[PDB]
Amino acid sequence: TRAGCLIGAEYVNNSYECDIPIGAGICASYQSIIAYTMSLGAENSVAYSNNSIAIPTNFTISVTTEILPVSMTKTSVDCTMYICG
Amino acid sequence: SALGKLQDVVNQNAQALNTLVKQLSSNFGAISSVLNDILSRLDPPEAEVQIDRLITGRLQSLQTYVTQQLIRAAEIRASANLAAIKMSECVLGQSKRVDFCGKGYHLMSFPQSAPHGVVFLHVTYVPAQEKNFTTAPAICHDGKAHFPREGVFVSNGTHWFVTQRNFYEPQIITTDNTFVSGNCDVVIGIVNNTVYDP
Amino acid sequence: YTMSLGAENSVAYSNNSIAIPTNFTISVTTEILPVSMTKTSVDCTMYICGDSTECSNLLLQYGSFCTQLNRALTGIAVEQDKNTQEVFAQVKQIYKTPPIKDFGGFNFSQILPDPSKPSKRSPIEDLLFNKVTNGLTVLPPLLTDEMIAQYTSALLAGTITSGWTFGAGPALQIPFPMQMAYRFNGIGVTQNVLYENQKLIANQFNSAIGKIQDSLSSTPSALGKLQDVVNQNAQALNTLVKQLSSNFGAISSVLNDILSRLDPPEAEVQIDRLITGRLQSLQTYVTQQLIRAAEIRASANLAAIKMSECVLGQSKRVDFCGKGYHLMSFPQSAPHGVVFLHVTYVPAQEKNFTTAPAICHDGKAHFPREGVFVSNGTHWFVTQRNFYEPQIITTDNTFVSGNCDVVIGIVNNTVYDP
Amino acid sequence: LTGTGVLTESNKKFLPFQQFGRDIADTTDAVRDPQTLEILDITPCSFGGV
Ligand SMILES: *[C@@H]1O[C@H](CO)[C@@H](O[C@@H]2O[C@H](CO)[C@@H](O)[C@H](O)[C@H]2NC(C)=O)[C@H](O)[C@H]1NC(C)=O
Ligand SMILES: *[C@@H]1O[C@H](CO)[C@@H](O[C@@H]2O[C@H](CO)[C@@H](O)[C@H](O)[C@H]2NC(C)=O)[C@H](O)[C@H]1NC(C)=O
Ligand SMILES: *[C@@H]1O[C@H](CO)[C@@H](O[C@@H]2O[C@H](CO)[C@@H](O)[C@H](O)[C@H]2NC(C)=O)[C@H](O)[C@H]1NC(C)=O
Ligand SMILES: *[C@@H]1O[C@H](CO)[C@@H](O[C@@H]2O[C@H](CO)[C@@H](O)[C@H](O)[C@H]2NC(C)=O)[C@H](O)[C@H]1NC(C)=O
Ligand SMILES: *[C@@H]1O[C@H](CO)[C@@H](O[C@@H]2O[C@H](CO)[C@@H](O)[C@H](O)[C@H]2NC(C)=O)[C@H](O)[C@H]1NC(C)=O
Ligand SMILES: *[C@@H]1O[C@H](CO)[C@@H](O[C@@H]2O[C@H](CO)[C@@H](O)[C@H](O)[C@H]2NC(C)=O)[C@H](O)[C@H]1NC(C)=O
Ligand SMILES: *[C@@H]1O[C@H](CO)[C@@H](O[C@@H]2O[C@H](CO)[C@@H](O)[C@H](O)[C@H]2NC(C)=O)[C@H](O)[C@H]1NC(C)=O
Ligand SMILES: *[C@@H]1O[C@H](CO)[C@@H](O[C@@H]2O[C@H](CO)[C@@H](O)[C@H](O)[C@H]2NC(C)=O)[C@H](O)[C@H]1NC(C)=O
Ligand SMILES: *[C@@H]1O[C@H](CO)[C@@H](O[C@@H]2O[C@H](CO)[C@@H](O)[C@H](O)[C@H]2NC(C)=O)[C@H](O)[C@H]1NC(C)=O
Ligand SMILES: *[C@@H]1O[C@H](CO)[C@@H](O)[C@H](O)[C@H]1NC(C)=O
Ligand SMILES: *[C@@H]1O[C@H](CO)[C@@H](O)[C@H](O)[C@H]1NC(C)=O
Ligand SMILES: *[C@@H]1O[C@H](CO)[C@@H](O)[C@H](O)[C@H]1NC(C)=O
Repeated sequence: TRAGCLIGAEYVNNSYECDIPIGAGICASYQSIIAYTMSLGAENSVAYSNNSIAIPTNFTISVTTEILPVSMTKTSVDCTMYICG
Repeated sequence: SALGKLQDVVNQNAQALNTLVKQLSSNFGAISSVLNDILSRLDPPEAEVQIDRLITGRLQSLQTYVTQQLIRAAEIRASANLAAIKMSECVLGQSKRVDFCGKGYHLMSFPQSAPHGVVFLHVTYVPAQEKNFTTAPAICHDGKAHFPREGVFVSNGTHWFVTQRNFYEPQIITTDNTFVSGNCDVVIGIVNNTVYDP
Repeated sequence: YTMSLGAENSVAYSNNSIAIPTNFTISVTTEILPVSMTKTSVDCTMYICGDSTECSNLLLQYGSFCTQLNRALTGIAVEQDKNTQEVFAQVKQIYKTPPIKDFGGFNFSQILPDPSKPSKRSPIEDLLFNKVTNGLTVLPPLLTDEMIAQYTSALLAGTITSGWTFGAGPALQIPFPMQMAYRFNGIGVTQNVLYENQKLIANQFNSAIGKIQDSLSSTPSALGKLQDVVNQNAQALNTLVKQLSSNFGAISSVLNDILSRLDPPEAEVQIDRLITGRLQSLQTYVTQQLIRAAEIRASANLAAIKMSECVLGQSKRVDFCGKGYHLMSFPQSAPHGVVFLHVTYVPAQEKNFTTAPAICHDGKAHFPREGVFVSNGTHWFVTQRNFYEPQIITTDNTFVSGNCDVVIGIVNNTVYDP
Repeated sequence: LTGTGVLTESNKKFLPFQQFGRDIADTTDAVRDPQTLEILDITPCSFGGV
């Protein structure tokens, strides 16, 4: 690999989502451990034309989670007691 | 591992504290890493040298810990400012910013408290079950170019309708849902259809 | 000289005068945002001591300084790939433009990928990539330049062929003139203005993209942000390597010379001096890298927000996605960064008019439904606010509220009943 | 000039008095061999993280 020599992983020709990143586009996964070039996503070709439009006939109400840290643990390490007891 | 973002903060803080504690067991070139041993073994002239080495090492460790804590607290403050902005613009109102309050067209958000963090439940409207249509920029009727007031012109194959853009609801093209602007000779792709006058 | 803050401009304010644009300019502007740094790793023991073993034995007395430095650098290295992922991996489908590039006269050849080039980069991307140029290792980024360009091409294809629909769900195809008519509606301009001026808008857009390419090519200081990031990283690494030539108060800066000239009694203290100096240098470098990485993470978060709100949708936020009324934005991959091409609607060729808050007719006060009342000097019209399109004042483009006795400045006119 | 490295044949044209060669970061990357005057590139031994 461009990130270096890889031992113990068999380089398959398939492309999957990145499980364990190696570097330079190569990822590793356990199916035996395999190495592969990561797949950026399913290929899609939108049917564009100069007079065609796609209008949704239905909808899906989806709820997704976003987790954001707010605060850390408040510590106050006493310098004198730490250094000297 | 859904809550890995808060767990990372907790583990980073715990690991930093553990490293700070374990630095007390390094002698930093002194004869011992325990101050009591140096105090009980040597006279003040040499005990001063050993304690000076220990003080240098421990002060360096404390300064390093405080610097990483300051940088980490800056990151956490940035995250908290982002969370406050998300609270205001996603929970206290409906946001038009794309991908700021979930994936899709934001309807509302709900906050949920979490240990050392916040969890947002982003309710979004996701379009589904799309259908192909033939469309036109304008409708030519009686030498007038008609444009949709709010929606889009769609053809189901034989008839032309006007529907709202985000949900298929075909309606008869009328003078109430369309407006007139100019002639038919300017708009590229204008099609011929009747505009019903109620 | 005392600097000039700008040209003085006394706006012709009066209590009944308005300026309504009669034309417009489609302008494209570039925004450059750094996204990632160079991922560096340090063999701390190798940097301090090299190959000598008793130097590492002395370094063992300092505990876990090297482990903590390596942990910080590893965190920065993972953070760089995370930054790139948040900026560019904003879609899970790789969209492709159709083989026929019939977009109603609009020409995206300077930002679409060039099949002739082996790198599959756009001409603007190719130009951007051409402009930007002891125990220490440099780790390659997880995403290659080709894959970042593939993300960029997927985003471009999605926005060209589907507008903002692919960022909120399934990509819904729409003809590009109608997409830009939707974007015109998004800034308060009626879509007939676009349809009646489609060729002119397309020519203005193409000329603006060409001028963007020429401006980027001919200005060597336009990409100064990415070059500054690269130069800062290179200079920090060079400083770290050059710190090994300092003796830090010892007899020499080479451990081998001290070892071969002195016995362990004083060689130990000289090596300890070298160890503390080099460890201080390494700690300074790592702290500087942490601060720099925080700045780059802020820039990358901003770039991800720009991608989401300017490329995947039309933004109402003023000056967020360029100067003017934002229409759409196009991403372009750059070395260690992203370049946004912001397409904005700039009103031009404004004209003076006499305006009124309301029209008094039949003892009733009429207010515009979505426009503004203007007078060309003799007759009163209602026009949309961002483009001079005078229309006869009727009961369909106006609404009634009360009588004429309350509104200050209401003028008399006839409201035609169709 | 003690150290560890890989010595190869070098095409660098040393001046007739130069015994060592340093790069931008003042690390020795070429030495003139004293016994027979030949230029030997110093390439660092293959280190790296595991
Ligand atoms: C709209 O029509 C186009 C073409 O008529 C459809 O695109 C085809 O979809 C099928 C099945 O997904 C593929 O096998 C073809 O290769 C596609 N053709 C092209 C040119 O892309 C498209 O799926 C239709 N859209 C909907 C919502 O039905
Ligand atoms: C729109 O999609 C919903 C699903 O999200 C459809 O509701 C389903 O309808 C079928 C048959 O009527 C039922 O068997 C399912 O149980 C329904 N699902 C839910 C979640 O209610 C709905 O019919 C669709 N509407 C149209 C017009 O296609
Ligand atoms: C397109 O829509 C029109 C109107 O909704 C359809 O015309 C109707 O077809 C039904 C059954 O075929 C008749 O009972 C109605 O009388 C028709 N209405 C009119 C005004 O003609 C038409 O069939 C649709 N075409 C397609 C291909 O779906
Ligand atoms: C749409 O309608 C217009 C007007 O009814 C059509 O224009 C006429 O086309 C005929 C046939 O080519 C000519 O003989 C007339 O001179 C045209 N009149 C005008 C005013 O242009 C037009 O062809 C129609 N378009 C389509 C696609 O049917
Ligand atoms: C609208 O009218 C005003 C005044 O009638 C114009 O303002 C003048 O602009 C010229 C040119 O810069 C100045 O020399 C004058 O001093 C301005 N007068 C005032 C009172 O400000 C303004 O240019 C007109 N706007 C348009 C678009 O024609
Ligand atoms: C609005 O501005 C555009 C320029 O951006 C004008 O277009 C020019 O018109 C002149 C004369 O008609 C031509 O010689 C130029 O070649 C045109 N330039 C372009 C880029 O098309 C346009 O005429 C202006 N519109 C109004 C109503 O004044
Ligand atoms: C879109 O723009 C490109 C470049 O602006 C056009 O490519 C030029 O085409 C002419 C004639 O074919 C050549 O003489 C130029 O050398 C081309 N320039 C470049 C940079 O390739 C292209 O023709 C335009 N139109 C379309 C439909 O792609
Ligand atoms: C203000 O607008 C009115 C209506 O658009 C103008 O009146 C027209 O003027 C043109 C030529 O000046 C004539 O060909 C039309 O017959 C007039 N129509 C009507 C209904 O009077 C008027 O000239 C404009 N005034 C100014 C100062 O621009
Ligand atoms: C607008 O029209 C109204 C009514 O047509 C005018 O109001 C009248 O003005 C006359 C002359 O000043 C007075 O004698 C009446 O008492 C007014 N009647 C009311 C009900 O106010 C008004 O003056 C006109 N405004 C302008 C600027 O001409
Ligand atoms: C689409 O292009 C065809 C020619 O390829 C043309 O006849 C038709 O009018 C165009 N439609 C629109 C809406 O531009
Ligand atoms: C502007 O002020 C003048 C007095 O100077 C007044 O007569 C006129 O009605 C005012 N117009 C508006 C629209 O307020
Ligand atoms: C030095 O020794 C080498 C070894 O054989 C020999 O080739 C060379 O001629 C000697 N003299 C000089 C001046 O280098």
